[PDB]
Amino acid sequence: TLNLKMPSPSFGGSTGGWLRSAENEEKYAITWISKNEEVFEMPTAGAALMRSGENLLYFARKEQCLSLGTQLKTQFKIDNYKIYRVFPNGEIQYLHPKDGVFPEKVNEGRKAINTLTRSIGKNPDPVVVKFINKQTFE
Amino acid sequence: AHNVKIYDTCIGCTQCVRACPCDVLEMVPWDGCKALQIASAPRTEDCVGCKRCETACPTDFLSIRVYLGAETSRSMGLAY
Amino acid sequence: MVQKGSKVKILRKESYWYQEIGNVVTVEKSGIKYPIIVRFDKVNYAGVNTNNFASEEVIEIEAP
Amino acid sequence: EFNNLIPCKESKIFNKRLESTIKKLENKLSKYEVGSSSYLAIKNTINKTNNRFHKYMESGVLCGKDGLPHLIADGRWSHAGEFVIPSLLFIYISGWIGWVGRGYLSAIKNTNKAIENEIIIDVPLALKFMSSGFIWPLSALREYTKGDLLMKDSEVTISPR
Amino acid sequence: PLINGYNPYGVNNLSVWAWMFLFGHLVWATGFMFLISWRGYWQELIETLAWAHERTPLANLIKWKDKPVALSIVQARLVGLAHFAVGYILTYAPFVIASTVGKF
Amino acid sequence: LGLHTTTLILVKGALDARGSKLMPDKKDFGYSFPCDGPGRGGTCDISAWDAFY
Amino acid sequence: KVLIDRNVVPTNFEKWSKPGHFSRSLAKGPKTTTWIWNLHADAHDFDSHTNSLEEISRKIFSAHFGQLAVIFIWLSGMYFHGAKFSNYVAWLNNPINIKPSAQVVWPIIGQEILNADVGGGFQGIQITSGLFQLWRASGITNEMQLYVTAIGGLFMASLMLFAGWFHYHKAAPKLEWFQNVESMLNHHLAGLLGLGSLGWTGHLIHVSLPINKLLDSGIVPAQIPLPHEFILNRNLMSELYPSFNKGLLPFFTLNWNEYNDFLTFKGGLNPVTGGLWLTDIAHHHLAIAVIFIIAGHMYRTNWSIGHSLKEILDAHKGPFTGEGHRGLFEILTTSWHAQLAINLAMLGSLSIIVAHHMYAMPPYPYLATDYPTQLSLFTHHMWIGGFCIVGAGAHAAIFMVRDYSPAQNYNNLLDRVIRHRDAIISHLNWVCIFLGFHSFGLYIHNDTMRALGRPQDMFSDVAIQLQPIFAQWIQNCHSIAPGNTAPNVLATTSYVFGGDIISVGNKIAIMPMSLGTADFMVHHIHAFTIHVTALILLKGVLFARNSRLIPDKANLGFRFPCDGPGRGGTCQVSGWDHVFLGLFWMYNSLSIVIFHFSWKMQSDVWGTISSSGDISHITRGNFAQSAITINGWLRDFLWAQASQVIQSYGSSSSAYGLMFLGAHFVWAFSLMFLFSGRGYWQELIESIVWAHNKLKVAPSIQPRALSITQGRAVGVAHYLLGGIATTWAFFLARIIAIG
Amino acid sequence: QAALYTHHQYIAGFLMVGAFAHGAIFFIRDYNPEQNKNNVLARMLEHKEAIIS
Ligand code: CLA
Ligand code: CLA
Ligand code: CLA
Ligand code: CLA
Ligand code: CLA
Ligand SMILES: CCCCCCCCCCCCO[C@@H]1O[C@H](CO)[C@@H](O[C@H]2O[C@H](CO)[C@@H](O)[C@H](O)[C@H]2O)[C@H](O)[C@H]1O
Ligand SMILES: COC1=C(OC)C(=O)C(C/C=C(\C)CC/C=C(\C)CC/C=C(\C)CCC=C(C)C)=C(C)C1=O
Repeated sequence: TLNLKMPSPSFGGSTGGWLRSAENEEKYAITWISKNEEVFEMPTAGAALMRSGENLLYFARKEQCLSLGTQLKTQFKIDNYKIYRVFPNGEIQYLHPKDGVFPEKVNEGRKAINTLTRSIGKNPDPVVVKFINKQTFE
Repeated sequence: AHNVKIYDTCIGCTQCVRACPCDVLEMVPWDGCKALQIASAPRTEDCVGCKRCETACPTDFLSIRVYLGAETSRSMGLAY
Repeated sequence: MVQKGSKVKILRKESYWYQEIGNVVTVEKSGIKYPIIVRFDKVNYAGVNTNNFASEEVIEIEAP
Repeated sequence: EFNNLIPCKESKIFNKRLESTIKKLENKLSKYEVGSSSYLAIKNTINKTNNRFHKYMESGVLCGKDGLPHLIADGRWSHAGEFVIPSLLFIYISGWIGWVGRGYLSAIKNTNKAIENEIIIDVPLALKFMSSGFIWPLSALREYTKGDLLMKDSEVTISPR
Repeated sequence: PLINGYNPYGVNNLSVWAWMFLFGHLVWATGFMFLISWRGYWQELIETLAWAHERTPLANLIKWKDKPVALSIVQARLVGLAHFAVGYILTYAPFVIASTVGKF
Repeated sequence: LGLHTTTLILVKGALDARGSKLMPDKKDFGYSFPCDGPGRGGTCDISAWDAFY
Repeated sequence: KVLIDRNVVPTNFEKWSKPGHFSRSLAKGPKTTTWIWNLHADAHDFDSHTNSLEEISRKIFSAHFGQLAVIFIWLSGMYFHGAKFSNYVAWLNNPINIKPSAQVVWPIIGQEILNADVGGGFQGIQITSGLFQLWRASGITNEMQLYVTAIGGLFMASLMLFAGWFHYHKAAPKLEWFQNVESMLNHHLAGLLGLGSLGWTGHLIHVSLPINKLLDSGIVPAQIPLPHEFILNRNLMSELYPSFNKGLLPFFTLNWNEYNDFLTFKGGLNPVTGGLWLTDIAHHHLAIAVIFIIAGHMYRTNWSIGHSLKEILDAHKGPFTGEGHRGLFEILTTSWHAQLAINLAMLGSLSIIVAHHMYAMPPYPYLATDYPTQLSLFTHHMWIGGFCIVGAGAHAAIFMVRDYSPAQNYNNLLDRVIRHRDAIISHLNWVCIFLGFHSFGLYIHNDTMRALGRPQDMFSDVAIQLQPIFAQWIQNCHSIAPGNTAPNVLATTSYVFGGDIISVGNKIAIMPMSLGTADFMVHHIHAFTIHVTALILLKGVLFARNSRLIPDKANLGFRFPCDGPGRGGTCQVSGWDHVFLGLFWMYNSLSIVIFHFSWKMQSDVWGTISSSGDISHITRGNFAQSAITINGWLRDFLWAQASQVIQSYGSSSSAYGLMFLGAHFVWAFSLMFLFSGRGYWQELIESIVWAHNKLKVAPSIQPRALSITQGRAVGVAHYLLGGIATTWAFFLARIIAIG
Repeated sequence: QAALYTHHQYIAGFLMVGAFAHGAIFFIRDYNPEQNKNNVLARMLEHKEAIIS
């Protein structure tokens, strides 16, 4: 579960943050644990102060969360971050890391989606799928 | 959503997964290559179509391919 | 037999090096779908000079 | 034929061009003192102009109704100097440049410095090839008949079709 | 003759061609905007405009149904080419007409 | 010059419409598409539609 | 403290045959033609070569000596051409009726036609650099003095080249030396600017003043004493300026009013030469020298006295601006890009100020009625200014990508600017649309109304008036200021504001410039074009590191083509791409400025006066009624004034005809690069490579199409060269014929 | 006379570009290599580099 009452980094605010679409379509949350108070760069621009302990931020896009995640990992060696999608109705999907392990590391249990049992040069010609719903890359 | 496909020339280097800024891709077990893993695209609803994955792929021709398709708010990269 | 040090001609049409000659660097065990690693003098458009091929996709020119 | 043209020595328009050109230069000449550097410069232009017009008059180049030399490039030998002979000269020189350049390229490919010798020329090697260009037509012809000029179509890379 | 279709002293029947001639130049040059500047510049600019609209009192009563985005990469090429081609024809047509009318 | 060059661009367009060394699988992307991204050196204006343009 | 490391870098030619030695990426050598371009593009990007700030600083300092050497060679060349290949002396004797020339062409393939009839028995290219007027004001009266200055220039060049070598290879300063910003400022204010101005005052008083006074009285140059005669024989000076009888006693006793004969506050212009009074120029430089020498005692160096720059900055914070200027001192002592950004912005802005000030207060004798020189100097200095301003944007963006850190900028002014970048850019966007509509829109209204036969509905002086009343009011203040708010000044700073018509020969030097509707309209065009150029560059800087579209843009760097066709398409998001686009708008903006200048001066200022006093302007006052429509600019400016350049074949101005066409060609060629993309070109190259492979003549360095970014760079560089050189040829051909 | 010449030559120009545009579209959408093997159309593609160069 997320925990909506988790505290946030210290930040004076900006105009780069989320707009109406975050309220009535979807927004994203990233949480992490830091050992110490530390300044980091907001993906919406500006310096913010990481609390020691738990940290919660909301963003409009998944890419903003992951961008921050990459910064946490690279600059601060924090790899305990979690990303969630938050709907207006209150529902919460956990997104990343999906199964506990980062996607770049092989993990048993995962199943191949969107793989093909051929090389790219063995796709059929467009004319063959003319007047049917198939694609050449299906 | 954009279509992302992984072809059987993949050598399981992981570079596409590392390149992806939207967490569309992941490595799954496989027998077909020495690395014993293949790239997978389980979350193409989050794919923005930036093609950083293809830039990263070392094989000739590519083992990962992005076919740009039906646009959504997600795919267009809108924060409004 | 293709083996380390063989000169091979490439028969994969989508290859940058289609119809060109490369040097076999290693041949992988068995079960690997593309076990023949070949190195080339020319870099492709991505800047790489090595690729993995199947036996069907290459033909030997010189012996070693 | 060429009834619309006339020899430039028979052309009244071509002669008037000389007169008017010189008349302008002599007006320019009158603004300067005899013996001055400016005066001598204008005199040299007058002499050079006269030489040019007289040279064309004595050549048998044809003139249009504009009173300007028009060149015939259909192959007839009475106008060979206007295009055919320049053409042979160009082909001989350009073929030389191409042939010696092709020879150098091939020589360095048979070394470990195939790339280095493209940006930092092996000047002795280059001069050897450059010196050998004078019989490029025969060289090229023999290379063609030997089957050394061209690669086979199956040995050159192509894209999908 | 063309560029004197209108001037400070008055107008003649080439006035319309004079105006069209300038219209052609304007349309042609507007084409260069789409051909030279490419999409990403504009998408970032439109984001700031979406921001301003939502944060302006009174105005932010009114809401778009379609999210504003910059034209596509291919769309820009096509719109640029359209302006270039229309401008080409609307420049040359008045010139070819007014040049001849003006002379004869 | 104009006839030959216009023809060059259009013929190169048609004969490379299905694929090239830079994009061997171009027929899978269709007549008109923006590009194939900045990888492999960059691929702006690679489609057969771009040849028309 | 002087801190140096000795014998750092050996001097040999080993690395000269190792191209790209300076970069890890390039040192391995080419596999592809892309490498050849990268070598040149990366040669002076020193911070991409190494992470060491000390190493970067040393290369820069040494490169600067290299630049100074090049400038001395160029300067030396100008003096030498003056001495050897010019009509300077003839012009000195008769400056109203001789055109300056200091370039002569060799007689090959008929090009000697370019040696124009400039007078003084001389034939050569007419120059527009203003060198002759400069040299006259300096008191140079013969070719020997030019020769010796040329030689001194070659000596200085060699000395700069030695210092560059020495301070890189032999005695390279440590980083701590470069970061002595307090000491640098003290020396550049008091030493470079202060003593420079004092030294020049010395020249002015002892050399320029007497020689020019004798020239203007009508003494023949050859009959004037040499400069040292005035120094050794004080009586020669005291004849011209009696206060020299009193010597230096007035100076030390503060009876400075005794020197009011050679230190003046006249204003206006010398009536003989049409230039500023040299006695005013002398006093200007003395005053400036004093202020600068005082200014250079502000900062603390090796003693207790003076300010810390850091302390000043840290104190300036208020309730709207968080931590204020905290952290800026660290930025400006660790980032060369941050320094370059400021210094380019100011140097460029200054060049533009020089353009305006020099036309309206012409400082040299016989400058004002040398119309080719006036037009050339204004135009040249405007362009230099524009390019520098765009550079400021480039280096501000490079700083944001490479040198900015959040930890250094927590709640300071820089942090707070980027935290409301959407508010800034949205408002600037709006002001640009507003200005565009209410400036350019007025011209379109006017074109439409005049085409429709409704002149009474136009915005014009004789219909709906838009008077620039504020500018008109300022003109009036400046015209009445002498003897009022400036009681001890005798005449206006400039006759451009009002007052007399000054004429030299029968040519107008300067006269009042009336401002009406046409002036109101074109001023709002300038406001518009400058705001748009600012928009593009500011946006580049504020969004260099990230945006809503690309959250990790900084990781992609300053110069990258895009982030792929996704998110709708992301071409030209980088900071570099904003500079690219900003160059076109700077070009657009400055083109209209120089066109405004050219037309306004010809219509309303330059021309002839009769003895009766009847002014005849070059284009006869057509600006007011013609410059209020686009058709008027097309017809009465471009079409009408292009007659000179377009009819130049077969004359000494034929070079300008050729350059005009050549420049149109280069401009059009640029469009091949700007409108196309490399995917097309790389495919074409594949077929051509096939033919070379077939004939066994393919290179081992594989041909590639230019990078996406290089395509853009090549495009804008040809667009600017072609565009600017077209105007150059247009302007020179015209002004040399009629002026 | 001037209007009519210019009108028809411009129309012709557009038609020629369209002809080639539709030729490219044909190669992507409608061309079947299998069913054209070694005919005059397939042999154009076989020497496309010779044509283009
Ligand atoms: C030895 C060098 C050499 C040779 C034999 C050729 C030969 C050819 N070129 Mg290639 N070419 C070259 C260099 C060379 N090229 C270079 C350096 C470039 C880059 C500008 C090109 C770019 C080029 C293009 C774009 C095209 C050709 C084409 C061709 C073919 C037709 C003729 C032509 O159009 O030339 C035109 C080439 C030029 C005008 C480029 C200038 C050639 C330079 C001056 C030669 C350089 C010489 C070299 C420095 C000498 C060093 C030797 C020394 C060290 C001993 C012909 C096979 C055409 C083709 O494919 O037809 C089927 C074609 O479209 N070439
Ligand atoms: C003539 C050529 C042309 C024109 C008209 C434009 C117009 C514009 N450019 Mg563009 N630009 C151009 C060439 C041109 N550009 C080129 C070649 C480049 C490549 C370098 C660019 C690159 C570029 C950049 C990077 C930017 C601009 C921006 C702008 C906008 C500035 C704001 C403004 O003035 O709004 C007012 C609009 C005008 C003055 C246009 C004409 C208005 C007409 C005369 C009045 C209205 C007529 C009426 C309502 C018509 C109704 C008819 C209908 C009902 C049938 C403006 C829309 C900037 C921007 O967006 O600013 C916010 C911006 O950042 N341009
Ligand atoms: C006199 C002999 C000399 C020699 C043998 C060296 C040798 C060296 N220098 Mg040194 N240096 C010298 C003089 C010399 N330098 C001078 C006079 C200066 C002051 C500018 C320097 C300042 C300097 C710097 C700042 C650096 C070096 C470096 C080096 C090393 C690399 C040089 C290289 O590969 O680029 C060869 C480059 C060239 C031959 C091009 C130079 C172009 C000159 C400077 C300007 C040309 C004028 C103008 C732009 C021409 C325009 C033409 C027009 C068409 C536009 C090498 C050990 C570099 C290094 O990495 O050392 C560790 C380095 O960073 N040098
Ligand atoms: C009085 C002291 C003094 C003077 C006159 C200068 C002058 C200069 N410095 Mg500064 N500098 C100084 C002290 C001084 N510096 C100190 C103490 C530091 C350490 C804190 C620096 C650190 C520094 C750096 C890091 C750099 C400079 C640079 C410059 C040049 C800027 C470009 C320019 O304006 O060209 C104007 C050109 C001239 C005035 C012609 C050349 C002048 C020569 C060098 C002699 C001037 C002094 C001499 C004693 C006067 C002779 C008088 C005569 C009657 C005998 C300029 C030559 C830049 C540069 O270009 O370096 C090469 C640069 O990068 N300086
Ligand atoms: C004091 C002034 C100054 C200084 C010291 C610098 C220094 C630098 N600039 Mg900055 N910049 C400046 C002014 C300056 N710039 C101005 C005025 C502009 C606006 C145009 C810029 C815009 C700019 C951009 C967009 C970029 C830089 C970059 C750089 C860095 C690398 C430059 C390089 O390696 O190119 C080597 C030099 C060349 C390849 C020369 C190209 C010559 C061009 C095409 C013009 C030549 C035309 C000529 C005058 C006329 C015709 C010539 C004839 C032969 C036909 C270097 C730190 C680059 C960087 O990445 O920094 C991190 C970068 O991308 N600058
Ligand atoms: C004086 C001017 C004469 C009039 C103009 C006519 C000029 C004609 C000259 C072209 C010469 C043909 O050149 C020759 O072409 C044929 C067919 O493409 C190629 O011939 C070969 O191509 C491939 C192998 O490479 C195979 O299909 C087959 O073995 C053969 O057809 C040769 O590699 C080439 O040398
Ligand atoms: C999107 O815009 C474009 C591209 O991609 C971004 C391109 O790539 C090209 C094609 C241009 C290229 C490849 C550059 C041309 C360079 C030259 C002439 C080759 C240099 C060769 C030499 C130095 C050797 C010659 C030797 C001597 C003469 C001594 C064009 C036109 C373009 O519009």
